[PDB]
Amino acid sequence: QVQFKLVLVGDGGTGKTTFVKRHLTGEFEKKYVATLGVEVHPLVFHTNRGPIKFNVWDTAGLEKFGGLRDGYYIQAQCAIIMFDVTSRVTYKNVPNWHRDLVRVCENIPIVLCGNKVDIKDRKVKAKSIVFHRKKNLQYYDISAKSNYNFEKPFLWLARKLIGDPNLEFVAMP
Amino acid sequence: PLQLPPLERLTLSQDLNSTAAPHPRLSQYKSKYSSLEQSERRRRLLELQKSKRLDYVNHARRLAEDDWTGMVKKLPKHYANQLMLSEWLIDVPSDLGQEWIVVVCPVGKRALIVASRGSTSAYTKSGYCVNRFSSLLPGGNRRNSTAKDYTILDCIYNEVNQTYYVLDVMCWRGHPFYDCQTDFRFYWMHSKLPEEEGLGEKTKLNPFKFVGLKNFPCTPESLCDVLSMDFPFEVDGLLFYHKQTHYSPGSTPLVGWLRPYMVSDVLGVAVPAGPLTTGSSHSPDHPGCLMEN
Amino acid sequence: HAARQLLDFSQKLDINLLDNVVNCLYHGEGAQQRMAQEVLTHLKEHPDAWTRVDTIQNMNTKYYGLQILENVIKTRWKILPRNQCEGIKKYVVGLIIKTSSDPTCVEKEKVYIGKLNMILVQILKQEWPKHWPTFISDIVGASRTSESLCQNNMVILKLLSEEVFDFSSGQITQVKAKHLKDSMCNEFSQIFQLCQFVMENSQNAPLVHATLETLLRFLNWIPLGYIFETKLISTLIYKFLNVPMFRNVSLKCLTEIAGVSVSQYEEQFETLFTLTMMQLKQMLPLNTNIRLAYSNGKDDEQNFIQNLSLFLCTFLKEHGQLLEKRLNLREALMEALHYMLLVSEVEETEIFKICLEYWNHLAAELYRESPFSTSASPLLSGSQHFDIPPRRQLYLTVLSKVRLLMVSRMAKPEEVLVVENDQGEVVREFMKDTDSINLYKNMRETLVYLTHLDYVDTEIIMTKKLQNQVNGTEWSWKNLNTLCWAIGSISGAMHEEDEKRFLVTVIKDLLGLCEQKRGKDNKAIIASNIMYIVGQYPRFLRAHWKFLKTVVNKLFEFMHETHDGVQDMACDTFIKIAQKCRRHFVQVQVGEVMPFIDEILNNINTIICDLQPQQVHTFYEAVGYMIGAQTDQTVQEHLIEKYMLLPNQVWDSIIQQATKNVDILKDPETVKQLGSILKTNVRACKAVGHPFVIQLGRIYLDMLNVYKCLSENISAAIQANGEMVTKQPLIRSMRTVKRETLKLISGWVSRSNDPQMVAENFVPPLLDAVLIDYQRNVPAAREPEVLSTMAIIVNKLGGHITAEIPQIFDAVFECTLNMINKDFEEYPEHRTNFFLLLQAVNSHCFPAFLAIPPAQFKLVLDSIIWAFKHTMRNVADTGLQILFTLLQNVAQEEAAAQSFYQTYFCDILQHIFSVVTDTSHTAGLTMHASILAYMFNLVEEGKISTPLNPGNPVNNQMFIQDYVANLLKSAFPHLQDAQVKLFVTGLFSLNQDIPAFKEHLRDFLVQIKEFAGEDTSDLFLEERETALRQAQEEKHKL
Ligand SMILES: Nc1nc2c(ncn2[C@@H]2O[C@H](COP(=O)(O)OP(=O)(O)OP(=O)(O)O)[C@@H](O)[C@H]2O)c(=O)[nH]1
Ligand SMILES: [Mg+2]
Repeated sequence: QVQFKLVLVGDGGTGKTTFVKRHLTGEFEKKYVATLGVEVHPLVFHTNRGPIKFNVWDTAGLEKFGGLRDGYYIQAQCAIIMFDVTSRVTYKNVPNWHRDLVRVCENIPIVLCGNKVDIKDRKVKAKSIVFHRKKNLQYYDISAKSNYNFEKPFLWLARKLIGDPNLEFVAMP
Repeated sequence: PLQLPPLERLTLSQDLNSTAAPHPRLSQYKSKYSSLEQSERRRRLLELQKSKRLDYVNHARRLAEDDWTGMVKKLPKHYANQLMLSEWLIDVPSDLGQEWIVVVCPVGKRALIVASRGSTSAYTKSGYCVNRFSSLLPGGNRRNSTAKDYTILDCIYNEVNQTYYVLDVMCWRGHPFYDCQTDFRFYWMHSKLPEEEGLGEKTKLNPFKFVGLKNFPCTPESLCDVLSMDFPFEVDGLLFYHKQTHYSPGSTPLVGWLRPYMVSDVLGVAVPAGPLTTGSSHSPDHPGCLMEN
Repeated sequence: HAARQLLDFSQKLDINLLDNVVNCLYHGEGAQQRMAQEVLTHLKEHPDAWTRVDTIQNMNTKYYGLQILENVIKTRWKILPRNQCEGIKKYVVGLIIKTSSDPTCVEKEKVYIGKLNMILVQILKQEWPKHWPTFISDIVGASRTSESLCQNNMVILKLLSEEVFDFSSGQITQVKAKHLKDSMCNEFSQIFQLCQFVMENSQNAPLVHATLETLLRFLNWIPLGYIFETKLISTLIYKFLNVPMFRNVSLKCLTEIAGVSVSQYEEQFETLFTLTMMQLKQMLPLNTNIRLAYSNGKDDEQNFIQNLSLFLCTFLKEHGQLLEKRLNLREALMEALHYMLLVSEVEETEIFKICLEYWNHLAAELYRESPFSTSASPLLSGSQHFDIPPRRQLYLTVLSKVRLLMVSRMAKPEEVLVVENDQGEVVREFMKDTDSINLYKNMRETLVYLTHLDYVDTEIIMTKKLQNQVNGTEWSWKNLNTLCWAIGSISGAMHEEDEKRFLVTVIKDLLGLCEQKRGKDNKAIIASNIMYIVGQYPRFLRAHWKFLKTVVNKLFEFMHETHDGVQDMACDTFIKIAQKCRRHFVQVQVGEVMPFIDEILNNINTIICDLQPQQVHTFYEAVGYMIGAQTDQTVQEHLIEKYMLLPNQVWDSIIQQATKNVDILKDPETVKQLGSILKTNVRACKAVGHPFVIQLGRIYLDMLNVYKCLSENISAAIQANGEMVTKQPLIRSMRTVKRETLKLISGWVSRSNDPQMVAENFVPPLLDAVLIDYQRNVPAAREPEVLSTMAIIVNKLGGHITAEIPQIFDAVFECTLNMINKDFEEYPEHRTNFFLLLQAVNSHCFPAFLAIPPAQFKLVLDSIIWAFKHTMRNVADTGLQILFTLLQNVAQEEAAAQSFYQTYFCDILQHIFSVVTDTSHTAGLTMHASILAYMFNLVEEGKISTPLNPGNPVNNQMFIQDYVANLLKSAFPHLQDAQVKLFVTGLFSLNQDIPAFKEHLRDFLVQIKEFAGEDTSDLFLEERETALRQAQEEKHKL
């Protein structure tokens, strides 16, 4: 059961860390404590074709807590760009994140995640989210606060990496 | 000049005279297709059908240990539809006064109580868990048998009195009672419930008081006294069990249901109590609790 | 081991650093300290830059070195000694040549190559035109001699193009970018010749593909002439599109060119289109199953389809308007419309979303041409009516296919999400604006458009679909759900009379299907759809009481159904129907002698006896809507009393027992009930509205007593055993009675309609019960919802509560402030809410901020500063909204106005600049600029007092510009006086154009990250200097 390197990027308060925590602990962090640099987090999902491991490189979104920014991406095998539907600014910067990333990783399965769908007053209508189209990225609507489409990003990346369009999570010991 | 769809015949089940719908004497007289007027013959066929082709010993265990690995026909495979349900009492039995019995039911929630592996759970007809808790039923508290000693009860939960009113019993101290005539089942209740330390009282190990529902004869003179009694709860309706019935989950004509008003006009009885059928400004709201402010 | 290697003057090695990097990328917990040291190495400078990149798992270590070098060029380049700059130029160009002429680029990953190239662009950014004049020419010549030194250059240009035209905004100042934009344009022909030459002659694939790629990034800005007045389009279509390993880049280029919003090249577009179509019909035959080609395809045959969606859609949506007028094209257009229909069958949400984007546009474009159906019956002389409008005529048969598409692929309307709330309480949530629901919305809209242009067609499509389920037996749950979803999505799109004929047939046969099908499995799926359909057509129910009656009763029966989901279905429908037919339940219908509600109320228990807790709430909410219809005071009151009779019994019961032993409000079971009773009370209130007051009043006081009982029980438990206790059954249960109590209180005042009566009766008891309780609670025990609950009431009551702000702010303000004044993390909810409250008070009760003493007021305003310094987007924004609003509230009272300016003006100004110059608050950019602009605009007249000591000598406008100039220059001493003076001057000239004001701010944020140095002066005064007065003179001109 081999693993993979997953780089997670986006603006601050996007919910990158919060998203990751939910997966491993099941808990939901209400507080916003910005990540300095990076925090590698191993995640495991059990599929019908053996266990799979993602090394989540939860990077920082803030500019002063940047780190060895573009330096973290090297040797990646898939990525997740994330923005907050409550802040358009975090969607208008997505192009900037996809930029740095592909200049380091020429061809790797990527996913775009619009987080915070649970918050009723959504400032980024779906009609506007079209960036993935011409860059051939996958997209999903997610919420770390409600587990909505919780496992979509990872399920999709698994399909691509294991070259199987029929992989399914099952959670078998 | 309008010809609208017969939505009335839309039905999920083939349950005759279901209590899910109003009496077959209100809607339309001979009602509809999955409704009968003759509860009689079917009763005799079902009681004659009485023999044992089903393994109730193995079922009680599955209920108690949540195991359905597989290893008049079949047993429902989960916590839904384990209760023996009644049809409206239409074909009033000829030998009612000496072969049937009536249990005055309270207003509340029908449930399946399952006490095993040190815990007690109550499910609804729908198999929906409504509460997990500790009880003084054999197998329902943390101080009990981890060696095949479980209990399965058919109850009605009343909120005001925080009491589970035991209506029947299909398994006690690890032994299935399904294969027993209601006659016996009821006796076993009012004989083994009061013989439990404080099963009928509220404590830390037994939050909910389990109280057994009385039953009475269905003789003409008896029904009269029943309809003028006082119960610890507000009356919902009446159940009519045929003394010789085993306990079979789902609908059956061997137990009937009627609301208190329906009795003294379906048989023939008095009608007082239950039959009665369903500077200076202004600031006006007063408190009973009464604390500081 | 520590292995800190900053030791500056130590003749430090490279074999060590080379080890840490390998750990930062491989090891584990070690990487924590590995990253923690390399992030620190960026202190002094980059003398290690040479020794490292020079010395050599090594490229990774060189990449690292490059970042340091990269930073130098973007930071201190301008103040470097000229000779040193040039030293790097050659050091990089050569380093590139070396490794770019390198025999094996890919292994020394394109990563190292790419970063190097990027650094060169980084350098060009800083001098390309002025000090690197021969650059553009040299790289061309170099490309024409070496194929290798050409391929990589095609990458150097692509990066330069992105950095100048695609990502300049924010990272480059406004005027410098224009100078670069020009420089690129003025010398692009030379480079175009190169690309062109390569395309027509170069046999090498990689070089070519990278030239097509560098071309795809050019079509974002290059003068149209190069596209339509050359052979560019012809080259791509004949030469590069037909071959596999180029079909994508080729198409993506064509797509970007097909999206030009111009009206000058009508001819080229026509040929571009018909030329592509030929290639398409040769490549992907018009008779192939595009779905299979996708289902059975890889990351090449799949992208092509997606790119085809984009190309076809983008083009028709733009120049498709002119594909109709011409006649020669009326053939390739049908072929194109055919592709979309095939593509639309691709099982892939993102592709299907693209196609739909077009269809919605088509059916919309033909709806404004004519919203009406064509007059069915032909003319008396047998000819054609012309009833058909000019354009729709061309799409007639394609439209029918699109209707079939919507009816076959209709998306799920509603999205149920089951998730347990922050209590362990399991529930069902309803999404509102997910992408999925948006898909549904668009489908519904397209089919609602098409049904108006020809509803007969729609009904025929749906009748054949429905029949095929019944006996055509293409029967399955998935399809049947889709057909009924589609049917319901068009509700109200027909004439009423047609709808009547439609509905009666549709469900009549579903009512037959449910009988032939055996097993409660199938019958439930069918019954639900029938119940969904009948739920979407209230218009029909409102005209046929008997049917409505029959429906409701059927739902009441289904409410004892034990088959999965049926009970959720039956409740959803019932609340739905009640909402939309509310009036029919409270008024006597023909054939009845008593309003239906009565039957319902005299039977609540027999109906809901088998429902679960939440379903019971949904049921109570449903009847609540009926109650809200009875406008007649007297009767509505009796209805309400009996409506709440069942829940009241439990309440009254629990209450009397609490008036004998208050240890009962500590009982797990009775607390579970108090929760559910309240929850029931909350829903009834949501539907009944104001009139519900008769109920609230009946329990309001005691309910507060128990609330306070629990609130004091919880706080103690915490004070005695720390936060931990909150995380267990009983406490979480007691939290629930509190929260629902608050929901009920705020939930009613919201829909109340007699402010004063509300402020004189239902508000004072809140003080001691909820506020002073919140005060006395231990920090960990205070309910955040208390603040937000109060915020809502201020919004509603407004002026009627302005006199209680003193009493309120006392309890909550200071005590809450001390919970959120240590850092910016702890007690999130308390932060958010607290400021919603402060916002509200300031917004609807400003007078209060004047009543209180200057000492208290100050504490309030400084709290706002505290808000907009937050990194939590929402908290910081609320702070600006408040500050911006507050400034305006001050603009009113002439007297207490000047005082504010004399005391806080500069202080506030300083604080705003404090967060503007911080890289962490870039999302308040607009609000930031707004407030400043307003304050400066105010400076030119308003503030009519002395800010300085002297008096007249310094007009506020002078002291303020100098105060700001001082503050900025003092805070950023690396800036040259010219930089600052320019900035400060733009603050009074751009003071009437927020957008412009913004850019100005964004420019100053660029110059601070860079050491411009008194040396180099590559800014643009005279140019920009006057450019500010072009705006400064628009405020007094028009
Ligand atoms: N309502 C709501 N809030 C969320 C959701 N996801 C995250 N949040 C909140 O938003 C904030 C995001 O915090 P983080 O997960 O640390 O964001 P981040 O992407 O890691 O930020 P950086 O580490 O600086 O890059 C936290 O306060 C979360 O509580 C969500 O799905 N819904
Ligand atoms: Mg993070």
